[PDB]
Amino acid sequence: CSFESLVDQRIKEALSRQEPKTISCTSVTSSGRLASCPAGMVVTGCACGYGCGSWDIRNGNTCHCQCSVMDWASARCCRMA
Amino acid sequence: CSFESLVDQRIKEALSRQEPKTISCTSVTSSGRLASCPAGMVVTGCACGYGCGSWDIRNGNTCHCQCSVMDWASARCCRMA
Amino acid sequence: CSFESLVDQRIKEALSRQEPKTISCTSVTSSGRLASCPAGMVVTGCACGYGCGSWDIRNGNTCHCQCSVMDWASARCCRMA
Ligand SMILES: [Pt+2]
Ligand SMILES: [Pt+2]
Ligand SMILES: [Pt+2]
Repeated sequence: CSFESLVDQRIKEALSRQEPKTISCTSVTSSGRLASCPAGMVVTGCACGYGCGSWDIRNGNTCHCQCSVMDWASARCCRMA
Repeated sequence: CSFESLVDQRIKEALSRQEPKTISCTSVTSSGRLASCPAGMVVTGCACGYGCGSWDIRNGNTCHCQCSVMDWASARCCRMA
Repeated sequence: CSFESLVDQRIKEALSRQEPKTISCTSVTSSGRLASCPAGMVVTGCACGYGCGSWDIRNGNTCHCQCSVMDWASARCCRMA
């Protein structure tokens, strides 16, 4: 019983039924030193062959993987789904 | 002043009342070569003993450290909160 | 066409016009064995020199590369933008 009230509980309806956003991650492995995430995704980490924990991210999407010898690199990607 | 408008001033009032969620991360550390984020959390990266930077993710939430010898693993775990 | 609806045709259509939230990430690199994210960011992982997979995160913001000889260290940092 009130005009500006109906409008509010009306919102606490839709507001309370939009399902909320969440993180989804996936991995991309590639041969060599470079492994890139798809556009629309951030790189949160890199893994690397030869037990190589030295890596660096290039163009904000690619895992450069940086030791004497490198079979494969890998890029963890995340984003809001 | 217009039958709509007042409505938008109502949405765009107590909508600025919404408290935006933020990333919250945490680590999980286990002996051997596996470490899992509790479900509801994604895995963003892994760490391994023996300076082992070769890992891979198994079953969407599990850090698998993968060098020959291996004593602990940690998963880095993030969630919206 | 009916006057509970006139309302949500604004609600469920300023939600879509809103400001959809997004992840951003970035690396911080420092000589030594430590590296720190700025405030407002979660650490999603670390890199190390001499190829370390072994690292841990302290005080919620500091990559501690934890091998023995240690060049440099890296943190990966993320926030909602
Ligand atoms: Pt994607
Ligand atoms: Pt959790
Ligand atoms: Pt920042």
